Amino acid sequence: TSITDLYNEVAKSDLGLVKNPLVSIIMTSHNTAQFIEASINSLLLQTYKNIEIIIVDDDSSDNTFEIASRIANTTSKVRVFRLNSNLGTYFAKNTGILKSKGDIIFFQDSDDVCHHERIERCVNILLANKETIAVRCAYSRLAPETQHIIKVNNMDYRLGFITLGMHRKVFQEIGFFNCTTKGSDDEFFHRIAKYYGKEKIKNLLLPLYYNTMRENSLFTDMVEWIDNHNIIQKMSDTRQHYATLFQAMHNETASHDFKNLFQFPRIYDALPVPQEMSKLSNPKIPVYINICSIPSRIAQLRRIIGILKNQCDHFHIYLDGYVEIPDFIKNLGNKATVVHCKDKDNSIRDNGKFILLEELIEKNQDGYYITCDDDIIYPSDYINTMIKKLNEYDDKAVIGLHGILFPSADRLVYSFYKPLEKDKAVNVLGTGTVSFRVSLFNQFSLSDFTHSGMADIYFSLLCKKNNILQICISRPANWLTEDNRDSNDEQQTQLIMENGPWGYSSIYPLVKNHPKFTDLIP
Ligand SMILES: O=c1ccn([C@@H]2O[C@H](COP(=O)(O)OP(=O)(O)O)[C@@H](O)[C@H]2O)c(=O)[nH]1
Ligand SMILES: O=c1ccn([C@@H]2O[C@H](COP(=O)(O)OP(=O)(O)O)[C@@H](O)[C@H]2O)c(=O)[nH]1
Ligand SMILES: [Mn+2]
Ligand SMILES: [Mn+2]
Ligand code: NA
Ligand code: NA
Ligand code: NA
Repeated sequence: TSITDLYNEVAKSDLGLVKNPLVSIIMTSHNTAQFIEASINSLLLQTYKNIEIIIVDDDSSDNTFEIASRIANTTSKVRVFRLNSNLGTYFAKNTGILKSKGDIIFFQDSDDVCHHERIERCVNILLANKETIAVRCAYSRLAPETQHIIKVNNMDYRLGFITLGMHRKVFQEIGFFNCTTKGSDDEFFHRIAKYYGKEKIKNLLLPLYYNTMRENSLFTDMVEWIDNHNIIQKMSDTRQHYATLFQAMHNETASHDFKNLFQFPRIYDALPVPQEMSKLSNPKIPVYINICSIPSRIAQLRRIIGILKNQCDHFHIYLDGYVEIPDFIKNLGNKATVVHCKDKDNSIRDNGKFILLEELIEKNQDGYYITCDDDIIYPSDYINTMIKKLNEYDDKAVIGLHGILFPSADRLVYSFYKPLEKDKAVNVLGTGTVSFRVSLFNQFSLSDFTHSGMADIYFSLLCKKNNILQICISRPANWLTEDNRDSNDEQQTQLIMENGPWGYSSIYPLVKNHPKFTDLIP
């Protein structure tokens, strides 16, 4: 049995052909450069014309993202994004959902292809009854050399989870995919069934999706080969433990609670799983995000709070000159400490990013201390990637994106929105992009930041006087981006020149004395 027999099966059936909302197909990729163009091509060939194709590359080390970026330049139907650390297909999926604009959401993996009528037929079945919330069709495993069918538990094709399509409102009503490495398509399907009722999912029993069979893929811990055209598929022990867990959770949790249990972005495991099942950063100390904001940027601050609010344990928000506290701030509740300054005479401006740091050190409380600015668009993977990078240096250094190397025309600037191919030590980090572990510092007085408006310089001096390196970390182009939206260096100079030495002369002693720091310099 071959892919041709599957196509013959579809051509004998009129299911879904008699009838246009925008459909978003979400694709994730991890080191699939050999396959991804054929995958995308099968989607561009859909008979259903009103599509967009959303690609999220999960930090591939091959040139997968180069290829996807090229294709996006050949057609406006394809939009591509890259995560700056490996977080797993469900994190990448959820990121793609946030980027998507369609009213109806389908999926396709970057190593597969599908039938040119998959979206048309599934959409028409989905929309046949207004009570239907989702649809799915059948898949087959295909040997990529011969395109012969690999039967799964004695069936040429069977209903799957990758073939699900559903109304966009599902994610706002029941939350997002659980951010594991595997098994969460099964959980999400059962979450839909639990919340909406299993009859509100329609099955289209046609072989319209073709799963490539390849070594070391996610599902191969389930596979027993019987012969060249037959496998048995059975949950592994860790997969079964996860299923037993989420099945109990579905029975123990009110269905209107799913939305809160499975928020996205996130940094902590929603369900307890072993390390093989999660790539989340799962910090073992709290995460503290600190931000200052002026009222001209209230629209930017809304977007920032919305993307960051579930990437931390607690906000410190210094509102400088806002008249009233925005609803999106008050809705944080006691998750935020809001300092509201009304008199510009009392304002400390950007020094407000470091109010909490003094409090934590005074209380001997540790944490990941994050400083942000209200004119930057932060990505969904931001905090997970930053903590992973701190951990890569055993939390011994400060990291950031916006970096400056001194010897003002001779300064080298590593703008946070431009690419950087490897980590590099620098002299000053922009404090809208900094992350570090609090307990690097055993004493700190914010009053030492005498003048406002120069927090990057003062923070750099705090690092230098404590023999702490500042690392400008690698990232793709536009991982972060600016949204300034239309919103006298005499003290800086005096402070810079009075606090020599700079350049590589302040860096090289630190770099030379620790084997994990050696590649940070030419
Ligand atoms: O860390 C990872 C591993 C996999 N994938 C993607 O997740 C999808 C499903 O993985 P796979 O093809 O291995 O699944 P299987 O064929 O085993 O069901 C594919 O687009 C993979 O490239 C990903 O984004 N991140
Ligand atoms: O009077 C001011 C000026 C700036 N800021 C905040 O300080 C940070 C840095 O401001 P800006 O983006 O203007 O600095 P730049 O990026 O130009 O160095 C931002 O979060 C601003 O909201 C503030 O609270 N008060
Ligand atoms: Mn696959
Ligand atoms: Mn700025
Ligand atoms: Na590779
Ligand atoms: Na199941
Ligand atoms: Na983890």
